[PDB]
Amino acid sequence: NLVQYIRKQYSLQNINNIQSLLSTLDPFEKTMVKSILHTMDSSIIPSDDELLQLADYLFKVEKWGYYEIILLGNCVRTIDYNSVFLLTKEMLNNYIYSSLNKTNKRIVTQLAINCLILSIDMEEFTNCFYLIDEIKALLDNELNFYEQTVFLYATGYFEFKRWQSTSGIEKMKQAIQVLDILGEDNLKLHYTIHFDKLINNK
Amino acid sequence: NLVQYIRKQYSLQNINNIQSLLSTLDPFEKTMVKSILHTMDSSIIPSDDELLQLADYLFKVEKWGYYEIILLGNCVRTIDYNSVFLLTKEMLNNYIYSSLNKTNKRIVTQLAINCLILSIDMEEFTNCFYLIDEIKALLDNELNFYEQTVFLYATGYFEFKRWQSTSGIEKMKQAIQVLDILGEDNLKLHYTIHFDKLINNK
Repeated sequence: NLVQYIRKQYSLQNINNIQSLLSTLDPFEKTMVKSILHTMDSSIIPSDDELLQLADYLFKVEKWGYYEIILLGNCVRTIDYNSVFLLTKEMLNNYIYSSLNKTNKRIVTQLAINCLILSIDMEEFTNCFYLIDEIKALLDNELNFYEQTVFLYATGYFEFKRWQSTSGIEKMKQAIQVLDILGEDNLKLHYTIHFDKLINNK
Repeated sequence: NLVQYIRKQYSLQNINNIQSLLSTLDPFEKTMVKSILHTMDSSIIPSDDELLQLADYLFKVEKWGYYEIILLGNCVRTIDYNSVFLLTKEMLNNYIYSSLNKTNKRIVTQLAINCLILSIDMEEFTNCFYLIDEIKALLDNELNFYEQTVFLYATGYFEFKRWQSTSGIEKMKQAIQVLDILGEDNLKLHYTIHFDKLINNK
């Protein structure tokens, strides 16, 4: 109920089914939804005013809980990048977590990695350096192998787009191999095509 | 405080430091501690009476929370196997979890896998078949890559000890490769030596 019907229908790729929830929610959950459909139907756009309002809310949030983290993470590619990076930078320093429930640590790590991928896309390499050290501390002495695999690919992506280095190639191919070994075919194929485009477009 | 000083001192291998807590606790946390030191000092043995009392408590536990799961998991190799398997079988069917906090799902999965490794050790192959299907359901449509890697090695271990099959060899070597790729050197080396003994002793 929380966000289950979100990703449940995202599994089936039924656009018109949670598009049905434009008319329950709040305005922030309404924009979080709209930016998700921007990935499905590339013309369902949350325009700036509803994005600037959620971004302003997150800017004055003092403590980041599950509510704020899921809201930001779902709109990392619709809120303007300059705000997303600052909000990510603030979420990293103010997310609520103790040692029983580390669920907030996971999705914060997944968010920081997704923002790192976006930072590589925008060629914000100074911001990539910051996020790389923040993610390594989130992963260190933890057993978050999924985030470690995505972070390894993102590290190779950063090293490739910046230098076309052989080392960045190997990191990306090693992360794909982890997904291959663990039977994660859908993730492996999406990361393979992303890798194919990188080398086959230069 | 909960179990931090347990694994914190376990990182430093300081035996005499949480051995200091035999004289805070309850009798169940006292036996959970004692069986942990049985891995360090192989003569610090929790004798049967304190093990049968915790095992009896877990047998009548109606709902398995973080308390019961951590108690069983730390004594899977000191409580008699016949009880450990039945308790694992009951924990799988009665562990408390909802969709925000899936921490109980993780350590239940890690427990079931550790009991699977012990079941392979005891040549309880009928019990291995049961645990394999239970772990696959716990992992399915989840992103628990660490448990997936350990479960893959355990699957290859089961297939090797039962048939010395080439397929079991590959699964174990692939799980070691995941640990190698993700920089998990300590886990990779422990799993490598375990793998070395399997093939170099037949």
